[PDB]
Formats: sequence, structure tokens, C-alpha cells
Amino acid sequence: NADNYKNVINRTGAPQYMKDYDYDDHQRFNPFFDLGAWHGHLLPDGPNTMGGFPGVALLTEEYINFMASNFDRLTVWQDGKKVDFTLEAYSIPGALVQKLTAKDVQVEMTLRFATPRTSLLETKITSNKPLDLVWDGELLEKLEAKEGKPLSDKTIAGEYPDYQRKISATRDGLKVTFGKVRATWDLLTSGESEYQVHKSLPVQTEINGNRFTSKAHINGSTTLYTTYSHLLTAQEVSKEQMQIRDILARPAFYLTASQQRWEEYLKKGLTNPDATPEQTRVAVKAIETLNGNWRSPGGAVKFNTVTPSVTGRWFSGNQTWPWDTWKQAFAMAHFNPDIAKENIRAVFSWQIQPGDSVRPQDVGFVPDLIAWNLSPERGGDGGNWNERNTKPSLAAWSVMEVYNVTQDKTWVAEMYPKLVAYHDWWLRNRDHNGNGVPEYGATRDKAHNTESGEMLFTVKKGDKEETQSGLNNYARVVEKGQYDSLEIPAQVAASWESGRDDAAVFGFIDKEQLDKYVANGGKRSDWTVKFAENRSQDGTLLGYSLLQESVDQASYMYSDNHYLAEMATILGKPEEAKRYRQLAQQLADYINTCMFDPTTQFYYDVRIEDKPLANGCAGKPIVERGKGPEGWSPLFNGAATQANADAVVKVMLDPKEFNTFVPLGTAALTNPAFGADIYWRGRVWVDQFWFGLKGMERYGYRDDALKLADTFFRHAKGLTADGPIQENYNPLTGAQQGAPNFSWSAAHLYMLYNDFFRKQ
Ligand SMILES: OC[C@H]1O[C@@H](O)[C@@H](O)[C@@H](O)[C@@H]1O
Ligand SMILES: OC[C@H]1O[C@@H](O)[C@@H](O)[C@@H](O)[C@@H]1O
Ligand SMILES: OC[C@H]1O[C@@H](O)[C@@H](O)[C@@H](O)[C@@H]1O
Ligand SMILES: [Ca+2]
Ligand SMILES: [Mg+2]
Repeated sequence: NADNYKNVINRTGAPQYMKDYDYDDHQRFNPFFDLGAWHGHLLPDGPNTMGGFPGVALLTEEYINFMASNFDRLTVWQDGKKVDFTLEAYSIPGALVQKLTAKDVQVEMTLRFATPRTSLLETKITSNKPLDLVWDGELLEKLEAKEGKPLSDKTIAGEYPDYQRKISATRDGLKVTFGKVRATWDLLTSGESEYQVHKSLPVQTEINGNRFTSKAHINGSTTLYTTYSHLLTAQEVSKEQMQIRDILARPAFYLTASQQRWEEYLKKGLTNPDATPEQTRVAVKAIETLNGNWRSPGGAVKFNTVTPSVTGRWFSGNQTWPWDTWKQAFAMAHFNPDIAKENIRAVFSWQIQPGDSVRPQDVGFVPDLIAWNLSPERGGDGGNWNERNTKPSLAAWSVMEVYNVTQDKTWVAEMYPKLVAYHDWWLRNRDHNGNGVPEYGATRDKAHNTESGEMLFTVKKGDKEETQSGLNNYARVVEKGQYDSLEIPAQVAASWESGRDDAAVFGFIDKEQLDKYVANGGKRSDWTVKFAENRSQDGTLLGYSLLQESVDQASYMYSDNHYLAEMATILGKPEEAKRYRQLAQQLADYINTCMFDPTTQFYYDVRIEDKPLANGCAGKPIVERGKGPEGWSPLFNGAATQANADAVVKVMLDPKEFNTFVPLGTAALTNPAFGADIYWRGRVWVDQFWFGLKGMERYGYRDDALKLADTFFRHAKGLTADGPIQENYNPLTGAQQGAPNFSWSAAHLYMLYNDFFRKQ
């Protein structure tokens, strides 16, 4: 089945820079990674690279960095004359292949992964005479380029003088060793990491600085085996040696293991018989993408996980976020459930427990960003690890989807208490006014407050800066408005917690836009989101909240409660189930009563106003900041009444609102802060699009959802081409932006294949 899907993504490339970046600093080629391994490979792009898989991509703890263009590239010689080949090269799901054809010699090379640190190359040589084989390779020297043009003349060795890369010959191949580099934002190594090449035949080797040439003589047709391993610690190096020996002893077993695992992914995943071949190919692209973004355990993360993009500037290594994970695992349940489970385990593995050394006031909290390296507060030197905030909680939904597929009650029993703890954390630490309806917010953190618990902020006016602390001081500063900007690190983190960090509803609007808003009769203060601290009965600072309750977050919590009730029932906990059903109903009541505006027929966030309203609502719906995808969150999550759903669907289908060339973007055309190229104020994301179609379907509008899915399929640029999957789309033009090989887009493209794509 895999052979039906050749070159789904363009995996060719010959990188010339460690950082061979696209316009947005992502690696501009798409290497093949599998089994959660920490290195990847490209296909040759022509004569200069044929005979090898160029562009060895090393995952250096938290970043993707190219090591070499040609490395272990084969050329073949007969009587001192080089054999001239023509090349066929292609990817399939789970392998890279190249075939070299000449009259009297042919070579077929197949590359698959064998372990979480090792790939296996089969070099099948057909020849009716003896041959001399030569392999060559060279480490990269240049540091950085953007769209193929150098950003500077900086060198790798110049930039990282301790990297001290060295090639050494071994008793069966060679190794590259690497010195310790703790470049927090760029390159992280232990000083014990190596890239190892082991082969099934003796070779002779000449090393010339950062290049090598190795040779062997064969008698005729033969199949050789080569392992390539990126090993990140001394312990990994030592442990891999027995695995390498086993692979070279029984290579057929490892090739077959990979073949069968991939056949299973495709068999389990490709289950929509109404899909066209073109739609099926998108599903396969999604599967390849998600599986490539899977990382095996590394560093502080003791579980397999999935990152948002192995090629991403800030998304690589094993950097893992919660709401990415929920979406990833929801889709991966349907083809790679073992890793869907692991990915969820990885996020919960650093959930805060009672007596935590850093934040004992945050029991149940799930960190925003976990990674190989712990932060200095937890004894590491990692700069990415983030506990300033979490992400929106679709955890129970994700866990339940794995259960729906596997029917494994032990999985529900494993996750239930972790889900309960998280649920409880939101209600303690993200409910400023104690009404059971959450806010996005931020933790107590070194970045957010002084050691005495006073909130930090920086008031900027022209080129003058003033850093102050204290919520009372913050209050006065907001009242007077004598600043160009007010930077509050806790409120930045709150925007991160929402997942949509420049959304209109959180106060973000450009100058020209706000000027027009004012000219039309609005006030600038309508865009000010106020901020508050959350304290326990005994006065302990628990964190912070926006003085605003978000309709998406309420709706996700509604679903959390619903899924927790379902799980409690499965686990024979009827009284817990009854309590969660009550909490769900109370949230649905608040969502419908408080967040639905009948005049504009849509749902919105509400402010937490100085005094609550007579109906118990914390404030009025924030209609004046315009409509966004949060307004269909009550439909997706099932909190909406039918009547309110009917109203929202009419708005979604309106070409003046959201029914655009690519429909269901992150702000309606009528939103005062709309911009077609703005990430969270117009651009279409696949998650929010699929949430909208699912919401439509839930309330009896599957036919209209199918139509929108067809519009998406026809208009989203690049969908049926061989480019990597990105983050979002211009709603007017369909043009793509964002990191290549983006996981949750893959996840929701797969779900669209499952749920809505079909032959017309
Ligand atoms: O060893 C096979 C071939 O290797 C090449 O690199 C050259 O050294 C050739 O002269 C030789 O015939
Ligand atoms: O774009 C990546 C950034 O995304 C935000 O939502 C947070 O998770 C940050 O910690 C992270 O650096
Ligand atoms: O993909 C990882 C994270 O990247 C950030 O830039 C935001 O888009 C977050 O919503 C997301 O969770
Ligand atoms: Ca509240
Ligand atoms: Mg921190």
C-alpha cells in the first residue's frame, strides 16, 4: 500500500548551511524521520548528490540543525573508471528509495528506521563483475541562509568554537564527535553526542579534516547494510552498540518491522471510502507529517511525544505543548494510537504534584512547554521550558478519542485522575470571581512578579521606559492612559494561554484599524482588557486572570465536564459522574445566558465588570470587538441550544461574515480588527475550521458542512501539491503561511479526510 504514495511531500534537498532556512526561519527542506528518532534524511536532488541521502538533519535536543550535504555518498568504479548512473529517487510512507541505473551495474538503496536512534540503509548492488565502491562525505561549514541566500559569512566553527567537530575512522565505518555547546536558542549538545556509521563490510578510510573517503572491493552482486545513528549522550552511545550489532545481524527483520508498521498505519488510517484519490493523498501527507514529528524519550521527557514541527525554528527537538498534543492525539488515535497515548502521557508527566519545589500552589497544572532541558528553576539550562501559563484544555476530549478507538478501559483509568487534577486546577487558579466559569490567565512566576508577589509591568511612552510593580499601581496607570504601551508579562502569558496571541477579542488591533473604529463611534478603551490577581483564602498568590471570561474556554470546560462524566461512568463512579454532569449543565446555562447576543446572533467573550449583572453574568458580551471562531465553540463543544446554534450557523454561512474563499477564519470580515494576512484576526486555521464544521454537523447542518469542506478542498492553496503542511490560510486568496510540517494542521486535515472530504 505504501508504494501507492510516492513523493507525497518533496523530501529532496542539498542543504549548504546548518541553518538553511525559509523566510520564517524554518528549515526549508523536509527530511524523513521515523520511530521517534533524533536524526533525519533527504533525497538526492540530482547528479551532485545521487548515491547518498544528503542533508543529515540532527535534532540537537531542542533544535533542528543540518550536519552535512553529502555524507556517505556512494560512487562505483570498475577498472579505475567511474560508472555513470541515472537517478530515480522517491519517498514512500516510511522509507526513502533511490535507484541508480547503468548498463552493467545497478544500485537500489532503501532507507528505513530501525530504532529510536538508528536508521538502516540497504545498498543492493547488481553487477556481473567485481567493483570498487567509494563513499564520501563532508561536514557543512557555513552557518546561515534564508531562502538559499547567505545571511552572513559566519561559519559553524566560528560561531561555536567549542563544537570541535571531528570525523574519526572506526573498525567498521566512522563517527563524528561533537563538543559541548549550550547555545540556548540555537544548538544544544552534551559534549558526548556522536553520529555513527556502521557497515556490514570492512572498509578503508581516509580523513581530510571535515571530509572523508572510504573504500571497499566487492566480487559482484551483493547487498550491503549500513546503520546511521545520532546518539545524544554517552549512555545512548553505549546502549546503541548492541542494537547496531543486532540490526547488522538480522537486517531483514528491521526492514520488515518498518514495512509492516507503515502498512498498518495506512490500513488503520485510510478508512473513508467516499474520499477521492487526491483527498486520500492529503490524509497520507498528514500521517507522514505527524509520524515525522514524533520523538522518542529524550532528556527530561520520559515518554514518546509529538512536537508541532520537526523542521520548525521553535517547534523542534521534543518541545511539546498541551493543546497541540490534544489535537495531535485525537487524530493519531485513528492510525498510531500507541504514540497518541504516549504524547498525552508526556504532557501529563510534568503535571504539578502536591509539594512541588517550584509551584506547590499549582497542583494539577500542566506546563505550556516541556522539552529536553528543564528551566534553571528546575535545575537545567533550558530556555524554552515554560510554566508561565498552560493552554486551552481539550485534554479529556483527546483521551476519550483514544478510548473510542481502542476501547481500553485501563487507559481511561490511567488518565482519569490526571484529568480530574487539571480540571480542579482551573477552578482554583483561573476563576477570579468564583463563579465556576474560567478565565485565561497566568501563573505566579519569576517573569510575572517580585519575590513578595507584586505584579511586574513596564510602562512605555516614546523612548522612555518605567518598570513598576503592584496591582494598585497598575490600576492607576491604566486609568490615566499616559503610555504608548503597557507591557505586563503576566498578561502576555495570558494571551499565550488562550493559544491565539493576537486575537481581536484579547484587545489586539492595529493603529489604522482602531482609528477607523473610533471614527465610527467607538472608544479606544473598548479594546482595553483589564487584569487581576487570584489569591486563596489565606492570601497566597495563585496566579492571574484576564478580567474577561472567554466563550471558547467555557465551552471547552463544558466538554471537559461531559467527558469526565463519561469516564466516571465507565469507571463505576456514578456520584462523580453526576457531579460532572451538573457542572456541565451549569456552564452551558452560563454560556447561553451570558455569552450569546441575540441581536447579532452570535457568541462572544464577556468582561468581568466591576459589579456582576442581575442575571448573574459577570458582564455583557463583548460584541464591539467583533466576531471570531470562539463564537462557534459552543456548537463544537455541544453547549449551544438548538436555537442559538441555528443563529450562529447562519452567520458562519454568510459570505459577508465567515463564508469566504477559504471559509471560517479567525475574524469575520466585519470584525473591526480584521486583516486577511493576520494570524489570529482573519487567517484560517484548520483546527478552528474543523471545529466549525463539527459544530455545524452536531446541530443538523452536515450538508452545509460538507459544502464548506469542498470549498476548502478547492481553494486552500497547495493542498493537492507536494509541499509541506503549514499553519494557516489567507481567507480571501487561500495563500499559506506558517511552519512547514505543522502537526495540528496535519491532525485536522486527517480529521477532515475522515469526516467531511468526499467525491463530488
Ligand atoms: O578505488 C576506486 C576508485 O576510487 C577513486 O576515488 C579513485 O581513487 C580511483 O582511481 C579508484 O579507482
Ligand atoms: O511561538 C512559540 C511560543 O508560543 C506561545 O504560545 C508560548 O507557548 C511560548 O512559550 C512559545 O515560545
Ligand atoms: O504550536 C505551538 C504553539 O505555537 C504558538 O505560536 C501558538 O500558535 C500556540 O497556540 C501553539 O500552541
Ligand atoms: Ca470566572
Ligand atoms: Mg519559566
